[PDB]
Amino acid sequence: KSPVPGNVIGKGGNAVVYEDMEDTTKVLKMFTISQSHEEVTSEVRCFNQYYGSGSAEKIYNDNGNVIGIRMNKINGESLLDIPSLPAQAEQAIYDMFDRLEKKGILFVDTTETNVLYDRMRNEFNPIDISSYNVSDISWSEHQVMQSYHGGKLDLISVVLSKI
Amino acid sequence: KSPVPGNVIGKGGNAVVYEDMEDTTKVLKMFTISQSHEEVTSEVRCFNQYYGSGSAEKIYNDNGNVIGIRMNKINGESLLDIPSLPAQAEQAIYDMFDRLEKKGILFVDTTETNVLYDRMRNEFNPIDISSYNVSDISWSEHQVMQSYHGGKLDLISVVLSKI
Repeated sequence: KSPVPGNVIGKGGNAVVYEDMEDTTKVLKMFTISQSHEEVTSEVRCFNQYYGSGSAEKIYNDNGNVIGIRMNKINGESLLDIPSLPAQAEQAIYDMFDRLEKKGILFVDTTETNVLYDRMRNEFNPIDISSYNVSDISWSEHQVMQSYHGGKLDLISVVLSKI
Repeated sequence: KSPVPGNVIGKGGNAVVYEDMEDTTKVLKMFTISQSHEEVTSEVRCFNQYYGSGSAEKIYNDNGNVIGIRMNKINGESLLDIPSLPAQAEQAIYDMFDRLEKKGILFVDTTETNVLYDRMRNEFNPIDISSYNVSDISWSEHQVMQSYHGGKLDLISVVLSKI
């Protein structure tokens, strides 16, 4: 039943992403510490909403607790390592945001590190997808739109700088 | 009483880090979605354990839930943007790991983007500190040591490459 991790693909403050040795088209995001239900649910939801139903599923242990997420290995190379981009990439980045916005996702982590560019298909693929969330208690609409807009223009400006 | 965010300093899958306009020596890590008690507790613990008691405190809403963390603004420039390092930096990176290991922290996120280098003091300062954790729920000692070691050698090799 268990997941079978291969080499390390990525790292974050809460998980380590390994290859799935059982399936070359998937990766295993294994959490290093217990996550909230809302956060794990949202991560899966957002990923499936962007990449399609079946792109991410929770991984459970025998106790029925969530230990990670099995998700599609995303195509592309890290935008960090791509000093130069073709002109048609401008449209590609707008396309990415358009798609996220239709799904109602207000993409949070707009840093270059969190996006891959597939030069062969001219597409930008976000890696860790999460959304801003309005709560009468933490985030207001205004706060959210302001931060969302700032991040989007930022990532766009980064893309425009590489053309 | 509220936290007063300034400009954006950083972004992640679960939070946005803003300047604290009330205190130049602090930053506000505001979570975009609810976090588990263990994870937020572990984050504050690790941060205080590395940088000293009082380096990080939780920020609460009226419901008594945690909406973010107020923490010391760390000195240094992002290692990503530093193409070249002096020779004495080799010792500095080993110093960082020594210090984390004494405190019992098995630093997880060893990527360059998660570390700052203070060239003036020749020090490496980790940003998002979290530790591997052995659990009957998922991670074995062997799994943990193997991944911990890999990350450490990886970050070290990055540092050595810039010298």
